[PDB]
Amino acid sequence: RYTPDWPSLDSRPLPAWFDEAKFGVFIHWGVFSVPAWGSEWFWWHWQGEGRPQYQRFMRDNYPPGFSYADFGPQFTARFFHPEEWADLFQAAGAKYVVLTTKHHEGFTNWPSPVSWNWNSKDVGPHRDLVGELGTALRKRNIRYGLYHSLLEWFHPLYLLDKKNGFKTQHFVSAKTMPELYDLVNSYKPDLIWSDGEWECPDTYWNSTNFLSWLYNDSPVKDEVVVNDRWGQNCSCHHGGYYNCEDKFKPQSLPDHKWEMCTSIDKFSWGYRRDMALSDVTEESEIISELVQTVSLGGNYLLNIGPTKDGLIVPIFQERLLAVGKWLSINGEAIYASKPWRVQWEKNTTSVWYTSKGSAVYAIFLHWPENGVLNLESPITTSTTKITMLGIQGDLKWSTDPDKGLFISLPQLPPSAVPAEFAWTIKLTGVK
Amino acid sequence: RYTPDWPSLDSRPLPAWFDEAKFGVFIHWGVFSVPAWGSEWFWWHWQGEGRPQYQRFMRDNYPPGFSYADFGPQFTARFFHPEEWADLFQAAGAKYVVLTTKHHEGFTNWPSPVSWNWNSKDVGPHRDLVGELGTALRKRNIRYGLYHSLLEWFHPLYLLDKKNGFKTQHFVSAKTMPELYDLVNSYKPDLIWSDGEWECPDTYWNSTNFLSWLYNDSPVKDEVVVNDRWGQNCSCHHGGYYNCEDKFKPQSLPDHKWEMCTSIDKFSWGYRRDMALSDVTEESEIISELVQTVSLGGNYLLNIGPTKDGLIVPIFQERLLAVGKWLSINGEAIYASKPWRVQWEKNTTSVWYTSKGSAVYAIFLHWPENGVLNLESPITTSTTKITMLGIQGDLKWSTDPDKGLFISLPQLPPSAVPAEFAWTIKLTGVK
Amino acid sequence: RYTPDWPSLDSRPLPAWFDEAKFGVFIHWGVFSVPAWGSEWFWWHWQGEGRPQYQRFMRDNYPPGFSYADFGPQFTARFFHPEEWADLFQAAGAKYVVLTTKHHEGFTNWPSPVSWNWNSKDVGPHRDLVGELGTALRKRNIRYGLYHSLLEWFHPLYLLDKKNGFKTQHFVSAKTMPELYDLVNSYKPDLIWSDGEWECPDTYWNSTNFLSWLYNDSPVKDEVVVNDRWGQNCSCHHGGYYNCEDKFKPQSLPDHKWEMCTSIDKFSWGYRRDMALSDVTEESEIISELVQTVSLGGNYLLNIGPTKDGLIVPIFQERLLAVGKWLSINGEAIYASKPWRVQWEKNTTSVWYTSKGSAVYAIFLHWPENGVLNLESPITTSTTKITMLGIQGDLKWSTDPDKGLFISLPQLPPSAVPAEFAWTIKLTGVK
Amino acid sequence: RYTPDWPSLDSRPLPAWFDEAKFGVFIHWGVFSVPAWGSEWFWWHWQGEGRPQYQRFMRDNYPPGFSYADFGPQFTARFFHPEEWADLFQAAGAKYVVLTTKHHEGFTNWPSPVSWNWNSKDVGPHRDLVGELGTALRKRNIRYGLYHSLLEWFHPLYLLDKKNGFKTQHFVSAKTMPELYDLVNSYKPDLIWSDGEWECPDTYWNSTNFLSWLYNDSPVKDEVVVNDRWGQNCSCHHGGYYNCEDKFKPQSLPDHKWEMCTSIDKFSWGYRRDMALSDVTEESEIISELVQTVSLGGNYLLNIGPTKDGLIVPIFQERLLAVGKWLSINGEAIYASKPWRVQWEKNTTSVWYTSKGSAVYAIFLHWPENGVLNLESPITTSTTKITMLGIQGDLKWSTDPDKGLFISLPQLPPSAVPAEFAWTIKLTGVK
Ligand SMILES: *[C@@H]1O[C@H](CO)[C@@H](O)[C@H](O)[C@H]1NC(C)=O
Ligand SMILES: *[C@@H]1O[C@H](CO)[C@@H](O)[C@H](O)[C@H]1NC(C)=O
Ligand SMILES: *[C@@H]1O[C@H](CO)[C@@H](O)[C@H](O)[C@H]1NC(C)=O
Ligand SMILES: *[C@@H]1O[C@H](CO)[C@@H](O)[C@H](O)[C@H]1NC(C)=O
Repeated sequence: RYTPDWPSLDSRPLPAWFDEAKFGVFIHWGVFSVPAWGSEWFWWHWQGEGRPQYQRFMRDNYPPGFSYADFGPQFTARFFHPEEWADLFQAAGAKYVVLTTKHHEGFTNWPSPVSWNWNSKDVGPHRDLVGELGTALRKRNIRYGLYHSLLEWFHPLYLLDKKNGFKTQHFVSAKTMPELYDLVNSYKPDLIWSDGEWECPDTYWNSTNFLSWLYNDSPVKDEVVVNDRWGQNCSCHHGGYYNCEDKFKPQSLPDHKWEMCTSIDKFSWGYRRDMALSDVTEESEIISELVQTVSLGGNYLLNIGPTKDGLIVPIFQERLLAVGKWLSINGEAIYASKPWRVQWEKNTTSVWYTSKGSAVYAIFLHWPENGVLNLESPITTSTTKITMLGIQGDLKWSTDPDKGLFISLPQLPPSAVPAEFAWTIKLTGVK
Repeated sequence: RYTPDWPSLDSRPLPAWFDEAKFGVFIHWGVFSVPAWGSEWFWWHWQGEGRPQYQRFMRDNYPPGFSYADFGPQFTARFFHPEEWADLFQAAGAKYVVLTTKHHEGFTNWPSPVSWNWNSKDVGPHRDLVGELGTALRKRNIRYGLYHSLLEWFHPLYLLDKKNGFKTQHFVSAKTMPELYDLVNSYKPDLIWSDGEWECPDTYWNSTNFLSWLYNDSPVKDEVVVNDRWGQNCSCHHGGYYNCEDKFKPQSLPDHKWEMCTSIDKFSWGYRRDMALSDVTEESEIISELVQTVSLGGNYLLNIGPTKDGLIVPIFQERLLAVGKWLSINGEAIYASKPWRVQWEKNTTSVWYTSKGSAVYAIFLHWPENGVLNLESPITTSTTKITMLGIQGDLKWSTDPDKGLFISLPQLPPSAVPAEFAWTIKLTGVK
Repeated sequence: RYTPDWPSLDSRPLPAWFDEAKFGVFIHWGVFSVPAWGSEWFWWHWQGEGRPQYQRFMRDNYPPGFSYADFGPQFTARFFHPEEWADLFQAAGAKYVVLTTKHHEGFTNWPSPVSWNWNSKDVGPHRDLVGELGTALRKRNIRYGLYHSLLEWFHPLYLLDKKNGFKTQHFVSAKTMPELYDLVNSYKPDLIWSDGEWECPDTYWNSTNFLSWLYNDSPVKDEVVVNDRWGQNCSCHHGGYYNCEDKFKPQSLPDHKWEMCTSIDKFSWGYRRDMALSDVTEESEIISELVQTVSLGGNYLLNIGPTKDGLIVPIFQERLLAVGKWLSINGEAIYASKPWRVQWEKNTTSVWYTSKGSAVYAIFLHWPENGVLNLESPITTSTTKITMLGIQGDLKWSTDPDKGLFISLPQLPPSAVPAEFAWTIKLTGVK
Repeated sequence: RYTPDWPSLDSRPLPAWFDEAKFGVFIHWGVFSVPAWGSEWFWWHWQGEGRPQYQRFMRDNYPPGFSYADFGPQFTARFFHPEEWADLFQAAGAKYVVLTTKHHEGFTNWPSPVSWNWNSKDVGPHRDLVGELGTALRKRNIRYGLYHSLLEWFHPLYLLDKKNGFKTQHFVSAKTMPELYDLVNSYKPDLIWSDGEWECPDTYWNSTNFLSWLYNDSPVKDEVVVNDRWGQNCSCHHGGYYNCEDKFKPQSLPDHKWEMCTSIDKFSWGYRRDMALSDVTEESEIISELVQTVSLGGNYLLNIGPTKDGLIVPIFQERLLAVGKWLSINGEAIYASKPWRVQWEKNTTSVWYTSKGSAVYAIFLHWPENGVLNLESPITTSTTKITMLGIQGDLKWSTDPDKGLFISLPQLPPSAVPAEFAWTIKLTGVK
C-alpha cells in the first residue's frame, strides 16, 4: 500500500525485469513524421517561436495558410507492419520497446476518447498503432513501454491553465488523467515514460495520486516501472528510475537505477527525410555508450524515428542489427549483470567492468597494439581462467607483483575477430 | 427572474423583434459541404447506417480508408466574403440570419476550446466564420442567430452516455454546456436555434438550467429568443417559439409564436454539387409559403447551403433576390404585421389576410381571369379605400349585399405588373 | 471537286441543315475549368502576360512553383453524364452542339496520338469526352460540331515557328494537321469551329489543303460546315459561314450566312466558380439576341461552361430551359425560317420579321401599353389572318389607309400569357 | 570520317578517358520514383502485364482511376541539391556519372521540345535536372553520361510503329532522333548510355546515321563514348564499349572494352521506399565486384536511386563513401590501370591482378589465416620490392623454387588495418 506522497512512492522497489533488461528501443512516431524536417519539435519551432527557417520550409513546401492539423490526414502509415518491427527489435537484442503514444503535439496514437479527431484512429493511419505494436511485441515476449507527454504546446485548456498560473486544472482533468488511465487500463504497459513536465509542479499534474493508483489498484501494479519526469524539479529526484537529463552520461556510479536515452539521429528524435550520413551515430559510438551505460548500472534506450508511412529506414535497421550482432556474442556480460567494484580501469585502454555471479567481464573498446591487455584492478586466484568471449580456448596470463595482470590476447587475422568494435574478457575465480 | 423549470421559463414574453422580423435566412455550412453529396447527414448515412450509395461514392471519389475527419483540411473556404453575404441578405429582405455554428458532425465553426483540431480555426478555413459573419451582419443591423446541435453522431463521450442509458452526463459537461456558454458570451446572439435533441430528455441536456442562466445572467438576457428543440418531447411544447416539425405547414392559426424552416434545395439543407434544376424550389412556391406563414402568424426561415469554398451559387442568389424584389413592393403587408380574424378566404382564389394597424392586406397568389377580386370577409365602411400595393391610384369596388365585396383590379399589360406571382390589396377603414 | 484555293473553296454551297438549325449550344470545357477563375484565358493571362491578379490567385490557392500542367490531374470530371447533357440540350431546343475539343492550352479532350499525356484519356478524366458526348448527341439526332484551336500559347513547336517568322511549319505538321484529320476521320463531325488563327496567315496553317481534303475525300464531305477562322485576314472573308467577330451584332442584313456566338457568362466562355448573378445574361436578353439573329439570317450559338467535375450549374440549366420553353411555343417562326424583306419595323416597338413559306412572323419583345400592335410593313390581302402563336383564335385587325395595319392583341390576365418576354404574330396571305 | 555502317563505326578508337575512369556512378531517377514500389518497370508491370500485386498497390494507395501520368505532378523533387550530389560522387571516387535523362516511361528529365507537358520542366520538379546535374558535375571535373531509352512502353507513335511491323518510323522521327540531337547539342555529354533497343532492329532506330553524325559533326565528336544497345542483336556486338547483359560477370578476359552495370538495390534500379536491409548490396560485395571488373579490363558502374524529393538515402551514401574510402587507399591499383597476363591466381585465396607501368598489383579479398600470401604467377627479379599499399615499409618475401612467391603480410592488430575487406600488394621489378 502506498500513499499519494513522494516519500511513500519512492520506497517502492523496482521490479527486477527492468534492471535485467539493460537494452531497450525508443520509438518517436507521430504527426511530426509528416513534415519530417528539423525535429519532432516542428510545431513549437514553427508557431511557438516563429523561426524563419521553419516558416520558409512551410512557404516553399505547402500552400499558404497551411496549419499543423492539416498534417493529420497525411499521416497515412500505409506500410506499417508491427510484426516486422517486432522481429527487427528482437534481432537487435532489445528487451523492451517504448513507443510514443502522444507527444507534445497532442496527437494520440490510440483511439483516445478525449482526443476526438486528433488521434490515429479518426485521422491519418485509421489504426490503433499502440495496440497493434503491443500485440506484436507481446507475441515475442518483449516488454512494452508507453511514452506520454504531460503538456501539449497549443491545447486551449493547457494554455488556459498556464494563463491562470497553473492554479486551475482544466487540462489535467479533461485530457491528462483520463488518457493516462486509459493507457494503463488498456494495453497493460510494463513501463511508463513520462515527459513534458518542466513547466508545472507535480501538484498540478496530479502525479502522486496517479502513481499511488498505479502502484495500488492498477492492472499492472506489480511489474510496472516509471521514470522521473512527473513535474517541475522531479527529474532525477522522484520516481522509479532516473532519466535525469537526455543523453545522460554520468562520470561516477549513481546510487539509483538510471537509464540513458539516446537517438541514432543526433539532431532529432523524430524521423528526418533529409538526414545526412554524418548525422547518423556510428555503430562503434552506439556500442561504446551501451557498454559505459551498462557498466555504470544503467539501462540503454536507443531511439529510432519511423517515417510517416510506417517504415524504418535501412540505416536504422543496419545500426540496430549491428547492435544485435554484437549482443549475440557479448550478451552474457550485459543482460542481468551488475556493476563491479571499479567499473572502469583508470590507467588502461578504456576497459569497463561488469559482473555476473562470480564472473567478472572486462569489456574493452580499443585493441592494444602490443597484443597484451593490462588489468590492474582484478585480483588473481589459483583458479583464475581467462575466456575471451566469442573465442573458444583459454588465454595466457601473467600476474605481475608490482603491476597488474597481463592477459595475452588471441592474435586473430583480419576478418576473423568475433566482434568489430568492442571485446569482452571473462574472468572466473577473481576477487 | 426565472427558475430552472419549464413553467417559469415558458412564461417569459418574447421580445418583439422576432415577431416583427418575419423573414429570415438559414445557413447550413460545415464540413459536410466538402463532399457536397446527398445531404448534410452524409456522415451518418455513410458510417452510421452504411448506405450502399454513400459507400459507392466514397469508393469512386476518394482513396480507400478515407475517413470523415480527412474532409477537414479540404474545407478551405478561400472565397468566403462575409460582407458580400450580408449585402445579399440585406438585398433579399432578410431581417435575421441564422448560421449553423456546429452540426451533428461536431465540427464547430468557431475556435471552440473544447473542440481542438475539429474547429474552423485549427483546420480547414483557418478563420472564425461565426465571428466574421456576425461582424458583417451587425454592421448592417441584421439580427444574428446561432444554430447549435446538441447531439454529435460519433463523439465518444456522447456514445458513452448513450450506452449508459443517458444516466451519465460526460458529453454535456465536457462539450455541450461549455460550447453553449462560449457561443452566448461571445458573438452575443439574438437567436438560439437548438437542434439534435430527439434522442435524450431535457434533464440530460441541462436545458432548463442553461435557459434560466440565459434569461437571468446572460449578456443577451433581454433580446434573445430560442426555439423548442431542447430535449425529447420538448418540440412544439416548450421554448420561446415553436419550430415543431421541419417545414411546418399548419392549417389553422396556432396559439403560439411559430417559425417555418424550409430549404431552397428540397432534398438537402447542405450544399449539393449535383443539384438539379428540378430540385430547386421555385420563386412562386417560395413567395407562396412565405405569404401563408406570415398570414398564419409565423416567421419564415429560408435555408441556403454555401459551397466548401464559401460561395453562394447563382441560383440561390436568384431566389433570394427575387424574394427581396417581391418584398421591396409588398413589405408593408409583411413586416411588423399580425394575423387578421380570418387569415384566408375559404371561397376565393387563394387570398390570405394580414393586418397592420387599421389597414387590412389581402395577398392573392392567383390573378382572376375575369379581372374582379371577390372578398367576402371584409366589411366595408363609408371611408373604404382600395390601394393595390405597387400601383398608384384607387380601385373601383362594389359592395354586394348578399355576396361579398368586388374589387376591380387594374388591367395591366404584360411586363407592367409590379410583382410577378403574388399581389397585395390594401384596405383602409374596413372592419 | 475543289482545289486548294479560296475562290474554289468559297464556291461550295452550304448544306441546308446548318441554316435550318438556327439554334445551337456551345460548350467550353477543358483544363481551364480546374482553376475556374477569370476566364478560359487563364494560362495566357497568368504566364504570358503575368497579370498581378492571376499571380496573387496562384499564390493564395496553390503551393509555390505550381504549373499549369499540374492542373491536369485535377480535371477529374467524375460527375460527367453525357446523356444528361444531351437531354438538357434537346429540352433547350438546340439543333446542334459544338464542343471544344482542344483550346489554346493544347489539352485535347480526346485520346490524340500527338498529345500524349496532355489529353483527357491519359490524365484527368481518363475518358474520351468527345466520343462520349458525340454518342449521346447522335442517339438524340443532334448535330455535332468540334471546336478546334489552331494555335497553342506555349507549345514549344509553335513558339519555334513564331520565332522563325512562321516560315517553318513544324507545329502544323506535328500537331495541327494530324489532329484535324483524326478529329474528322473519327467522330464524323457535322461542323468544324476553327479558332486561334489571328497570329498566322492561312498559308502557314495549311487551311486550303485541309479544306480541299475535307470537301473532296473526307467521310463528312457532304454535310459539313466550317466557320471563317482559318488564318489571318480570313475572318468574315473566307469559309463556309462567317462568325466574323465574337458576339457579332450586325445592323443590316448580311449577304452571307453568319452565326452569332455568345456566352451566358458575360465575362468568360469557361466556367467560373465565383460567377455573380449580375454576370449571368438574363433570359429576356438571351431570347432578344436570338430573335434578332434569326431575323437577320443568322444562327445563334449560346455558350455554357461546365465545371471541372462535368456538371452544368443550375443557373445555366435554367437559362437553357427557359430558351427551350420559349421555343416550344415560337419554334415555327424560327426553325427553317428565312429573313423577310424588311426584317424589322423602324417605327414600332421592336418588331422583327421572319418568313416561312407564305407565312410572315412578327416577333415583338415589348407589349404595347394600349394593346394594339402597329405593323406598317405588311400589305394586307382579302385572305389575311392573324394568329398570335401560342393562343388559339384569330385576332381583330384594321387596315389604315394612310397608316399601317393595327392588330388587336388578346388582353390576357397575368399568369396566362404563353411566353413571358417575346411574342409572335403569324400573318397568312400577306405580301 | 565515318560512314553510316557498323564496320566503319566500330573502327573508331575509344578515347582514353573512359578506360582510365574505371569507376562510375549510375543514377536512375524519374516519375517511377513517385510510387517507389517494385521497380522502375512499375508502369509496364501495372498496365502492360496487369500484375495483381501492382493493381493491389494502386487500389490501396491511390483513388480509383488513377493513371501513371497523374504521378507527374507528385514528382516535386524539392530537396534536389546537385552540388551535394556532385560532392558525394567526388567523395565516392567516381570519375563519371551517368544520369537517366529519359526512361521507358517517356518522361524526359530536361525541357524536351517533343515531350511537352511530360518533362521535368513542365510538370513535377519544374527544373532542368539534366542541366543542373551537368553544371554541378562539370564544376568538379567529373565526366557526364546521359542514359537514353529508345523505346517508350505506351507512347502512341511507338505502338503504331510496332503494329506496322516497325516498317514505319513515326516514333523515331517524331521523338527519338530529335531528342538525341537535343541531348547531344546541349549538355555536351561525355558518354551516351543507350537502352530500350531489344524490340527493334538498328535500321528502325536510325542508330548508324546518328552515330555517324555523332562521330563526324557533333560538338562532342572527339571525347564521346557509347554503349552497345543500339538495336536488336546489337548488344555486345556493335558500339563503343560492351555492356552486353546487365550485371555482366565474365569468366575470362574479354577482347573488347566492357562495362559492368550493377545496382546497390538488388531488386530495383529505381528507388524503393520499402527497401529492406537484406536488399542492399554489402560493401564487401561491392568492392569485390569492382576489383574483379577492373582486373578483367572493365569499367564499374554502380547505380543509386534517388527519392521523388531528390534525396539520396543514407544507406546509399554509406555504400558510396565506403567505396570512396577504399579507393582513397587503393586507387593507384585501379585508376588508369590495365589487366595483367594472368588477372587472377587460380590456386590462391581470391587474388586478382592489375598492372600499371612496371608495377603489378595483387588485390586479395581474403586475409590468409597463416599470414603469408602465396603468389605463383609473378616472376621475382633481384630488384623486387613488396609494398602493401596503405602501409609504409617493405614486406619480407621468399621465392620458393618449386612453389611460388611467399610474401610475409604485416600482422596488424584489430582497428589498425588500412582497409577492411580488400588489400593491395604492390610489386616492382617483377616480370
Ligand atoms: C487527482 O486525483 C485525485 C485522486 O484520484 C482525484 O480525486 C482528482 O479528481 C484528481 N484531480 C484532477 C485535477 O484530475
Ligand atoms: C447543469 O447546470 C447546473 C446549473 O448551472 C450546473 O451546476 C451543472 O454543472 C450542469 N450539469 C451538467 C451536466 O453540466
Ligand atoms: C499541307 O497539306 C499538303 C496537301 O495535303 C500536304 O502535302 C503537306 O504535308 C501539308 N503541309 C504541312 C505543313 O503539314
Ligand atoms: C535517319 O537519319 C538520316 C540521316 O541523318 C535522316 O536523313 C533521316 O531523316 C533519319 N530517319 C528517321 C526515321 O529519322
